[PDB]
Amino acid sequence: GMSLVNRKQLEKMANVRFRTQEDEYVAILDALEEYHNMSENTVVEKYLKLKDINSLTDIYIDTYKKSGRNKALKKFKEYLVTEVLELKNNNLTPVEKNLHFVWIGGQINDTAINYINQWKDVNSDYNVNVFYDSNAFLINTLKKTVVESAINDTLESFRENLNDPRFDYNKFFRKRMEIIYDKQKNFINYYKAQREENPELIIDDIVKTYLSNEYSKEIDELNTYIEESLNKITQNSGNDVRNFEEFKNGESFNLYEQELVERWNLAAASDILRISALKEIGGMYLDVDMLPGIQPDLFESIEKPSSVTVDFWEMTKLEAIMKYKEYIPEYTSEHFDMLDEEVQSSFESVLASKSDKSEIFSSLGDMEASPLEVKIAFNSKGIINQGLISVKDSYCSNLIVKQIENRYKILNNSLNPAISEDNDFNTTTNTFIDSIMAEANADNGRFMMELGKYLRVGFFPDVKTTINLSGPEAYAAAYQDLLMFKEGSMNIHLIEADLRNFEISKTNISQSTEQEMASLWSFDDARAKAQFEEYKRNYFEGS
Amino acid sequence: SNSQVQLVESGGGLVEAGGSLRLSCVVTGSSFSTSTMAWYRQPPGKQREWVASFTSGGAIKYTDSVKGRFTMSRDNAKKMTYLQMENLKPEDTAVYYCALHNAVSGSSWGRGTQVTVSS
Repeated sequence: GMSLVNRKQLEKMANVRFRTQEDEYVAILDALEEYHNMSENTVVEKYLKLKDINSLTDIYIDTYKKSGRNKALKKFKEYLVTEVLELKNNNLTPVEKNLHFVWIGGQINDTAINYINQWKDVNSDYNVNVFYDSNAFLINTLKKTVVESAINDTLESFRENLNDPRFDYNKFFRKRMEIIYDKQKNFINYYKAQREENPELIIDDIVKTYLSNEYSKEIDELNTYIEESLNKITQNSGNDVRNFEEFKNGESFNLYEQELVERWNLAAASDILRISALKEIGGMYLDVDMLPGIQPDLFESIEKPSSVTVDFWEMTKLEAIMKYKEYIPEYTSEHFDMLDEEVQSSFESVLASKSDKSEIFSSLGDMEASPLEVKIAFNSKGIINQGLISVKDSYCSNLIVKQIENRYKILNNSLNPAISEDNDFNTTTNTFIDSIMAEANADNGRFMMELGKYLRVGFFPDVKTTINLSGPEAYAAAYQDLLMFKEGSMNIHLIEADLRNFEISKTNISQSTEQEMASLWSFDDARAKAQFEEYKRNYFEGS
Repeated sequence: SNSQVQLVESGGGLVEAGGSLRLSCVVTGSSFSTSTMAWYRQPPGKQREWVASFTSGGAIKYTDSVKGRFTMSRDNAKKMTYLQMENLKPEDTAVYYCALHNAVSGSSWGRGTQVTVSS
């Protein structure tokens, strides 16, 4: 029977002859009995009761480390976990009909708009938010300007050493960062001084003057870009972060601004915003490179040739749609054009027999989920926060937000003092890592390892800090928090099968899109070497 | 190479040994302020050689044979670079070219300006 054991059942299994019932044991039985009388309570209340039961059980095992009932109580703890999943699957509430996209730090491009429009076209019953920051359209411009200039400065120092094997990609990225870090410090010191002098100044005011003073950019041209950026986003369901009061007043806002203003990491700032948006409003978050799910039975008459993978086939399906329906102009066909004419004709025939977009892409419709959960997309590498589904104020959305805040607290506790010493990049790194390592233990070891690379994020190969800070790891940790009836998990022991309990159905997203499959590029050593080599070729052309 | 960037060098000619000469280069396009500017020269019979560079970060370098004699400058507002040559020697005779170097948007070169030093 799937239902959680009752008091009498627990008494039997946790029975030890000749042992009196301790106060700590009775407490468990009492709470278990209370749980079974809670049929009229809310899901969250039921969960909190289960949490209390687990806590009381842990207190017993810790108090009487030798007790004969520990074996049975450990089995009981397993039953509690199963009950959480049962509670999750059996009590569903409607998901608010909102689609959330995020595009901050610069002008939204046409490709993003075209993808978003696909969702709009088949989900007319959904409100669409494309979150942007009206104060910070120039952050990407700033980063690109600083980085490009730094690349060019660095390569000039390589001029007489191009055949020297010591002047490798490693040296390049190291030397480049010395310059980038110095500029980042210069900028943030300027930002802080400007804010002190005139608190009415917004990010873009300070950035544009900085760009004019430091890199001879024209304020007039930057003003035009801001205007064009604002107009483009507001005409495409723009939702300004600067009007998101709950976000601005919460404990995540300073983390958002840390990433936006100090680190110029738009991906990380997006990570922080998206889950706060989902928590506060409810609905479905999507990356702008996701497309609506294909109708399940659309291509059932076409079977896959043996000379191609599932990933090749999935990409081909979308490319066929875009070739013959032209929903997105300029969509690739490189995978479709590799097929035999017999199957290309098979695609053309199927799609010709279809009239409306609603016959090709499915609609999200009435969705429901547990008040406990956030659902997440999966790819071949595991969970990925490119797709999220949650009811407003779901327990897990709260757990995820808290995971991210706690991770940043650990980071900033060591990072801020390190930075404040006002040394160069390498010295700051060493100070920071030494500080982080002093707080490392068996529980947080792998996490702390990645944290130590924070300042390298986006500028060096083999850096996974973001996923550990604001990305998938924080989500896995929240799921562990839920299933282990705790908060602040650092050591992820959950595996795929555990996480699949929270998966978004494959029918609800097309993940194998042109934009996505191009962004599965991983910045590893090989990629870094190739990038260095491309930079050198461009830079030294002529002689 | 970046086709949207053009460079026009000027100021070359015939000059006496020990004399001074200033070359100029005007640059078009929008990459000047984030690029490195460089001067080169191709002496008769020999391959083109590097002379001087001035990075967008403000670093100046010179080839050894020219140190103490040549002065390179750059002006982001005017999008111009200059090579001031002093105490000119016969071995300085060459076609002098200017280049904008950019790893991101690409590099562009001028067609050069000839300098002949008498002796």
